[PDB]
Amino acid sequence: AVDTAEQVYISSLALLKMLKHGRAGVPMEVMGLMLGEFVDDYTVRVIDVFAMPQSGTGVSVEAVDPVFQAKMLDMLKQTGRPEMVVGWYHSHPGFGCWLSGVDINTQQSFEALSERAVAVVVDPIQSVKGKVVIDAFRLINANMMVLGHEPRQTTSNLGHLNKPSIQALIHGLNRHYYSITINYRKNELEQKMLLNLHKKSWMEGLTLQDYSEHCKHNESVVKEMLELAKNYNKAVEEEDKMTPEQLAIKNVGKQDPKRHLEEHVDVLMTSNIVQCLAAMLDTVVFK
Amino acid sequence: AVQKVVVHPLVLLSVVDHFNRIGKVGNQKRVVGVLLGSWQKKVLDVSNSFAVPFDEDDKDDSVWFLDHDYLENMYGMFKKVNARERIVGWYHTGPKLHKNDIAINELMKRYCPNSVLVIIDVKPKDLGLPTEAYISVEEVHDDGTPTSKTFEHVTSEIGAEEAEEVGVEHLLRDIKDTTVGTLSQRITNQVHGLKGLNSKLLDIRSYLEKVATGKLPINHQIIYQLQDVFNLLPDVSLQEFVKAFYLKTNDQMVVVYLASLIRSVVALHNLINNKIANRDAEKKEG
Amino acid sequence: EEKFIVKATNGPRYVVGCRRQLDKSKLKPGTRVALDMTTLTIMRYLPRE
Amino acid sequence: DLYSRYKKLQQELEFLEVQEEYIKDEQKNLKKEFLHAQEEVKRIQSIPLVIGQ
Ligand SMILES: [Zn+2]
Repeated sequence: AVDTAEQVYISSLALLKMLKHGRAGVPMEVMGLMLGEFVDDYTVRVIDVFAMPQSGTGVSVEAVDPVFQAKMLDMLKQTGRPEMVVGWYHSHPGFGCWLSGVDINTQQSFEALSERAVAVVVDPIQSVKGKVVIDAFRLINANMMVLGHEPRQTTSNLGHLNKPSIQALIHGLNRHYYSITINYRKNELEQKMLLNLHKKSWMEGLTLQDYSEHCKHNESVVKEMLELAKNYNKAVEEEDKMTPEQLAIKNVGKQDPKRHLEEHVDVLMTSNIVQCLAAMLDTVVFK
Repeated sequence: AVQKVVVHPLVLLSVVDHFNRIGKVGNQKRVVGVLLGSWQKKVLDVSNSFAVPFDEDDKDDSVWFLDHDYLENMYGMFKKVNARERIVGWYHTGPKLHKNDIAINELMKRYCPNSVLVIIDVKPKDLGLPTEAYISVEEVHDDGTPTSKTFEHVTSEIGAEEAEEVGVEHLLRDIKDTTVGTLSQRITNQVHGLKGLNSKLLDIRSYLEKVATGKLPINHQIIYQLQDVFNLLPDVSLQEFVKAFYLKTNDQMVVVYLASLIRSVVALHNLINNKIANRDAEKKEG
Repeated sequence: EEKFIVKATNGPRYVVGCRRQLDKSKLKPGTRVALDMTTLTIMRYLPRE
Repeated sequence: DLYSRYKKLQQELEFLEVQEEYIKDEQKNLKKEFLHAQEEVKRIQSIPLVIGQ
């Protein structure tokens, strides 16, 4: 009878494998297996994550082929992957990320070997592309109903765990069903390689190709955006001619939610491209 | 045949995994990975890939170790779980193009279709684009050299379709989007000179070195087109472009009128509220 | 011209975009088309009968 | 007290002068976060949607 403060380490490997697995996450029930290494009691690290072939039965203990699982794990052991399995993941599209009776039964059957049994459910179908915040699931002991539910120390991270604060699943099904916090980790190779790779993904090949395209399109295509921009500017000034009457009568309170200022500032920002690229044309013409 | 290709960062982060699971053994050689993609459509799209045990020799370069059973098993299981992607080629992390690559690529030329080759760097110090698509096709040479495997550079782009942009943007939380305006433009206008300076300056040194101290003909025929394109701009006197400078300068005047006039419109609420608010707050404060 | 309104058979209406493969030939209104569950893209049209 | 107000006041000169580059950092960074969060809440609005009444 002892419990500690565990935290699931999530790198970019399992994240991207859950993003591609989420793209291939058909409404049919899918299967997955997570790997890693156990260094101590209250920490867990995942490194290897792969997918499993779909079946008509779906998420079940019968669909897990022991000769296929042990075969692929042996093929990973003969290679440079000396990590044991740490859990299994899946997707719950539509009906919510909660776990049914079959999922908790195969979880109870699959947790006999690993005491942790990390469970992660990705659902990018109804999740907006703004946030990709994911949550990890855990299994509580049925004999702990008499004592405290979760005697876990370090209650500070619960504020970070309160971000998924849906009012139906967390305390709608919190009985015998809790969760755990999730953190990330990034070394210098992922920071410089992935940062420079993303900056290059938003940059050009030689970085000097598409500059003259806009520098010379300022005289052909942008002129239409400047004339239309002046058409919207006049379309606002026609009301700005009527503004000094009300502003000259009431001067108390604001009724129009439009600011009429930041939009013109943005128009000036779009207009400053000519000024910023004029020096570019000066450098291309000069040398 | 193929004009452009699409390479997702998932395979390069899989190379980051290749550099992660080394184990500090001290080898860090050119680990060859089996590149996967969609060869059906004219454009090439890499989704994911895997690895194969590859080991070379110290002295002899012609030594190469591949595996057919592991490739057919990973391709069989991966095709069973996802039949939308098949084998296309391979890729090595070595920064130098060795002669053994014709024998390494020749296997996937016989068994597999035309394989694309990608050379990257083991250290993320190269400012340029790390991915270069090199098609394995035989070209006829004019000087009379025998027909051999030629690696023609195919342009490449780094883009994500649906989710990898969200995952990368969430993991970074430091990079910025397009954000057209002052900073995203002036940063490019400041550092672009170094972006071309390190590449061109880094190339003209080995170029001028191999001009005088070079042997083993490197197809000097293309150098005539090199210096020819370099001489396609023979220091124009800018006489005819004066009117174009008058047009661009006239657009500059338009931007001046828009700035002065629009900012003059913005000064209304500030230069009015500063008075009517201060005088009323002062006369009504006490 | 790039984004138009669609009418599903079930009754609820939606709006979709334009795919880079297709052109504006079949994109004109008055022709029954098909949609996808993911991203609501357009694969091809559906001729009435 | 009379002559000590100069040298004692210099501490307030440095403590108030040091805030210049600080408020520069805040006014130059909080607008970058303003456009970050602004584009983050702006990109939520997607083209595929349902039309009600
Ligand atoms: Zn279901």
